[PDB]
Amino acid sequence: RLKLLKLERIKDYLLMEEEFIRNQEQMKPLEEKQEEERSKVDDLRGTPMSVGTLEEIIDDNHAIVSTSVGSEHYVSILSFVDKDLLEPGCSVLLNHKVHAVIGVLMDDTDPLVTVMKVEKAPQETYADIGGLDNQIQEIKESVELPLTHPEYYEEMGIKPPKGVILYGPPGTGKTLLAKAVANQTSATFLRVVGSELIQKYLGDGPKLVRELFRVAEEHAPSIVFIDEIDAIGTKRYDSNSGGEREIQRTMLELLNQLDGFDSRGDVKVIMATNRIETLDPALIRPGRIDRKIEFPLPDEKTKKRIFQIHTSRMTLADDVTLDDLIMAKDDLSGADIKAICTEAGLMALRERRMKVTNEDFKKSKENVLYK
Amino acid sequence: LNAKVRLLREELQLLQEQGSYVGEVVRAMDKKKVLVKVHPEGKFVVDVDKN
Ligand SMILES: Nc1ncnc2c1ncn2[C@@H]1O[C@H](COP(=O)(O)OP(=O)(O)O)[C@@H](O)[C@H]1O
Ligand SMILES: [Mg+2]
Repeated sequence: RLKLLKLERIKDYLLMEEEFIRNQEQMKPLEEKQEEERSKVDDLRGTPMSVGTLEEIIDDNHAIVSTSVGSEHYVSILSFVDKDLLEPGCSVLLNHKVHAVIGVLMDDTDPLVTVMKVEKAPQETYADIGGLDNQIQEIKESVELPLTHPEYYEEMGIKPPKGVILYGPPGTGKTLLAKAVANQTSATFLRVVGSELIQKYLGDGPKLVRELFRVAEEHAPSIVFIDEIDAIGTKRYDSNSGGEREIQRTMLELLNQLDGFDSRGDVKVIMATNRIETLDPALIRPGRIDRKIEFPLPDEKTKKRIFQIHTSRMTLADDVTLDDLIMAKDDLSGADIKAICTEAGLMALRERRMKVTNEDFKKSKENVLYK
Repeated sequence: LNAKVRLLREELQLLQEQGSYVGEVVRAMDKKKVLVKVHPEGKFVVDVDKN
């Protein structure tokens, strides 16, 4: 029935508009002359030396416009304006004589977006993610199909999970999975790290946090990748030393942004943590964050897969066998495997033989092992 | 020489006209208008002539 409604009215649109508008176009005149008349009349409306800054808007036809000299002057707007683009703080155009609001133009914003959004589609995709099928499917359930198929949730009733934590040892492809989600999803992923929000002075950290959240909401319904936060806050302590008190304030602002009084758009939060037991018990509150995911060290088969995917762009030798590296039943993250591959390649390059060797990979193993 | 001296007389005569401001172009758009900064005072748009 709903399909019938939409189809019926849609055909109505096509017929109405196309036929009548094409009749008028066949009798094209009475349109171009009026358009040129109107454009020249707008030009006649003073366009000398002109600019304006919008401090605020009183109501329709009336607003306050300030100039670089502080020419705060209140003026009655000219309806010729585009209207509805008059956000406070917008750069308005003002007649030289009457300071009439006739145009607005910014076409330039803070490059925070261009700084915190770099390589939106990194070289790593889910093909580059060797293994972790369960985690991949769960994160997709949490993030993508809510966005790529906003039909199932809508028809069944619930809204999707908001915050998703990925917790595990230091290096298990957390940033890799974030990058792959960014690349596969059309939304404007946002990279964020925990070592920059710790600002020098009070209020700076929460201010940039709120600005980051607002940017995420505005520019795109996308993901925000909050990396390590345990260096932030670590629950709400007795709140004695000023720095930690301020950082606790920063987490509380984060908590309000994660789920506050007003509302929240279609922006999903993805946390990445080395350790989770120490995080604020309240922050992970099930209402806010759900689908905490183990990202453990790869097993032997996952290690095989990771070596293979890393080395796909690595012409291994016939003698080079990638099983002596799976031999080691110790801590070898995906980053560790990448380091092993890179070290083997670099050592082969140093010893001048174009083709890597099993001994080179062995030495890479010993020299990549830390403990 | 006559041209030199005529030039001088006119130069005196019509130097009463005011000069011009130096502005930094910031952006351009349709021939009708182009943006420019007029130091020290703020940034504006100007209706360019037929140059
Ligand atoms: N399926 C996978 N699981 C874990 N790590 C992987 C996988 N595929 C590749 N990697 C490697 O893991 C590294 C990224 O790990 P990372 O996300 O930085 O861990 P952490 O964020 O915990 O430090 C990359 O160098 C990548 O080559
Ligand atoms: Mg990572």
